[PDB]
Amino acid sequence: APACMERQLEAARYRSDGALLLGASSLSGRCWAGSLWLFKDPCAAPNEGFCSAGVQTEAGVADLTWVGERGILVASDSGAVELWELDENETLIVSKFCKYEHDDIVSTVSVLSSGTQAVSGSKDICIKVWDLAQQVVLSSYRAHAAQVTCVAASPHKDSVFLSCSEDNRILLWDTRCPKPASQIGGYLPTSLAWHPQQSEVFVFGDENGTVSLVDTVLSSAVHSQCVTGLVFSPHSVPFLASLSEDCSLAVLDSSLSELFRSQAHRDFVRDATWSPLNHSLLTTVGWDHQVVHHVVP
Amino acid sequence: RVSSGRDLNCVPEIADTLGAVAKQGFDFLCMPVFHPRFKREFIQEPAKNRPGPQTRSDLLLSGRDWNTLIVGKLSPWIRPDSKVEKIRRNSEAAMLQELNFGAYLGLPAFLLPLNQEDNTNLARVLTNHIHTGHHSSMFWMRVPLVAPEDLRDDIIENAPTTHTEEYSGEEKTWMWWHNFRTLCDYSKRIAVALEIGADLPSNHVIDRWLGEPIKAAILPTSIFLTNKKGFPVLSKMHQRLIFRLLKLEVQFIITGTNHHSEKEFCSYLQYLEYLSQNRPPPNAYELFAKGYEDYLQSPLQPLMDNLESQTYEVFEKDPIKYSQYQQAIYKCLLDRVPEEEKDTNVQVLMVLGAGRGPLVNASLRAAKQADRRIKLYAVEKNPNAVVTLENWQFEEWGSQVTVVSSDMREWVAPEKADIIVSELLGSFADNELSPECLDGAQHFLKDDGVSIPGEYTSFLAPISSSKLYNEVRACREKDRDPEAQFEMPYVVRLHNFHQLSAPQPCFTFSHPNRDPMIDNNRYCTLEFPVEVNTVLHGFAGYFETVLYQDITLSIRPETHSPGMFSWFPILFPIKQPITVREGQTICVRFWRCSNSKKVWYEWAVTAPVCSAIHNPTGRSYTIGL
Ligand SMILES: CSC[C@H]1O[C@@H](n2cnc3c(N)ncnc32)[C@H](O)[C@@H]1O
Ligand SMILES: Cn1cc(-c2ccc3c(=O)[nH]nc(C[NH3+])c3c2)cn1
Repeated sequence: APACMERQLEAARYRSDGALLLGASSLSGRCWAGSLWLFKDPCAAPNEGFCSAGVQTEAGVADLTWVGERGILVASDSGAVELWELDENETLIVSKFCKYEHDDIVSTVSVLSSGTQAVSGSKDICIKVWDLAQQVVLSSYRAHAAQVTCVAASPHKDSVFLSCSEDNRILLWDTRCPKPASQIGGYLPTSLAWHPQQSEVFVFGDENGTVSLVDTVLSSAVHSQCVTGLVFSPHSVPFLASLSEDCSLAVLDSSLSELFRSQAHRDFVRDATWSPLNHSLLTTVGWDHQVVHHVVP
Repeated sequence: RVSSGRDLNCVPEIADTLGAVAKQGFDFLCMPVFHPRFKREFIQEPAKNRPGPQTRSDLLLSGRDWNTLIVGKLSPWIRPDSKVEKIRRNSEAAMLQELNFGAYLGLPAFLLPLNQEDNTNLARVLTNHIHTGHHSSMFWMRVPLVAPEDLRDDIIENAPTTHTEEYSGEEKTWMWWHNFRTLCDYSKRIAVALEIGADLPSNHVIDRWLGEPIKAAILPTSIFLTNKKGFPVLSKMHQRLIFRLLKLEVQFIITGTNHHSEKEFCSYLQYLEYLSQNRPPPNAYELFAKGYEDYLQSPLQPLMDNLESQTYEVFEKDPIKYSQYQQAIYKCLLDRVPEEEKDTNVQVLMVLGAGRGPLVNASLRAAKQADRRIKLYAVEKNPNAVVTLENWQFEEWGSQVTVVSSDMREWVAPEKADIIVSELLGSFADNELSPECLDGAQHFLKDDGVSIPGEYTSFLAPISSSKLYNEVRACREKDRDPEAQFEMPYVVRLHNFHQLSAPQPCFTFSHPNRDPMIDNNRYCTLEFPVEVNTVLHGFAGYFETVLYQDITLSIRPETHSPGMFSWFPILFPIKQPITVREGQTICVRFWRCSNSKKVWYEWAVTAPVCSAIHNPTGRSYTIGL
């Protein structure tokens, strides 16, 4: 339960009932740490005092994701993957396990279909599959030749997941295969997002600001800088939210055409999460310590 | 006593981190001066106006700590050679920003990665930073033995890894370093931080880094094996490399997290100490010249110059050398005086160049153990050393020794000698003009007289050593040819270098020279089969000499007189490095030229490519007669 929270906001994820999860990192100053926050009232964030729960981490928070309804999986600068869990009262955030298995900053993390395993990517060029229950690494893969920029688990297949790296590879994974990785046919890819309603369809953005629709090609120049994240909306015909280092947020339709544009952020836009309650509301966080609530038409 | 450091990419607080590192036993710490994830914009709004501070305050450590304990690391997002223009511009500004902050902190070294093939722009920005104020700060290029692409798991179904041998391909990382430093014009501030992988490459790949300025070796914890007791260790192949690196006194860097969580973290470091303690320590000769490695010295000219006192002292601190002289004289006395004449036949020995008398005493000890009679002459033109000889002669030797303060080429001997003994040889055998001196003294040697040494031969071997090339390059002087430093030999204890072929004989001289038409000029062509890819920087020089029959002196590596301290190898550099492919032949040409005043060497490389003739007409280097 810490008073102040780090300037650089890195992640923001809604859960079922609507409580907002926040991951922050101190990327400058004397102490380079991170924190985790829960706002049952999203409009009160990022105000530290009006939060439901919070805790400080030893290092920064490069990425995180929900694990069910009370679990938080964190990718730490320390090279460790951490799992924190809310108590029964949801007033304390307690560390469940902290394993130092990567040799560099853990940059991306994603929970698989079953919700019992997760995949993490790091700058050590490794990708690891985790058994969240046993708190051990099931498999360690060195398929890339550079930093692993992003790993995204398949929505419904528990053995499938994507990964992209600065080696200019987009790898489709299926651990059911002897050789689990497969290269999917430019500028370096930087972000991945499966389609929620179509099995073999995903989108990926590159370092040059282009978003591409790929099947197991359609593309549009959406941003002027690196595409940091891609989040589909929960609608039946989903919209595509794209955030970039150009400090802007864009909302695209089925053909990657722009329907909305927001420049409310004054720094990098680091994450976007759709509200499960109000499907037209879209929340974004950035390194400008802003938590903006967008109403998408 | 290994100098080791800890490499981290995550520092929540400097004061706490530095303390934990020092308590674990490390000497320094590699850490980022800016947060590794704190990407920064320099051109486009609004992100360029991000309110500071941009990083930690310098007040968190003392100047002494920044100067001696911290090694900066370039932020990993900085890609000056990106194909996206916007990213290049930002990386350039960010690279200058971080480098300048490193110089601001007075850091002793800064770490930059060579993780791809094209680092042209990266080199330009660095070179620009180097030419922005003169500083001594070092830049360690982090380059792996094996490229990550060449060690990835074979787990991509539609993109299998190569299974056939690609000889040059497996050396690609060295090409990364070579091109980078060449672009930077061999800046003395740019060194190598060689990163070691879990699987080592072929020997030729490792040997490629012979002679390169390796300042640090990076050891990831993931390459460490676990022994029975849970401790971390290394395979016998990795231990072989560590030993080779300890001979280079590199600084070892431990990177990665602790995977042997059962043990504490100083375990990795304690193992390095364990390996350092386990090795053959300074074996006399290695204890003799441990501070002289790759130290360039001017070759002595005992003829033209009068040697100082302590210079003769170095000559005399080598008992094995003179006991070989004693044996050579001993054998010669027995062969010339049969037992029945041991009381009537007095042999006239003449030490030509007696210095302070070590050869005189060696001759006396030889006559005693051989039970023969000798009359000694001690010839020495250095009048200062003649002072030592005449005090010796009065206090000890007595009438048996006659000191002659004269040049052996002008001295009018009162009689002729049965044996002349001389130590006029340099590292390159004749580079002190022993042939010319012994030629002039030849008239007062009996018709059946013996010369010790009886013959000597010089050897040459092409070597690669960018380190020594740079040192020579750094020998420019104000008022002479700016390239004269490449046209003269240096006596040096060759250390960080790679011998590219077996030494072959160059010049040979015999004494006495009965020949009627004496000409000490020489012209020799040599062809060196090279079975590796490399860069030629010069030729090492050694010599062999026959004192008598089977008693010999040699600094040639394959026939090195065991236990002898005297004479380091000589080095003949070349102005421009020459690339040599595996299987190519290196053709070098050497001349021994002379006029009435001076003697000198001229050398040239004719294959695979032609170099310029070095030291033509002795313009840059001559040996005074
Ligand atoms: C032990 S190093 C060679 C010794 O021989 C001496 N020396 C060299 N050349 C001559 C010479 N031409 N005549 C007499 N002594 C010489 C040198 O002064 C030196 O002391
Ligand atoms: C820099 N530099 C040193 C020497 C050197 C070293 C040792 C001996 C020696 O032990 N005996 N004699 C001689 C010369 N003849 C000598 C010369 C030559 N250049």
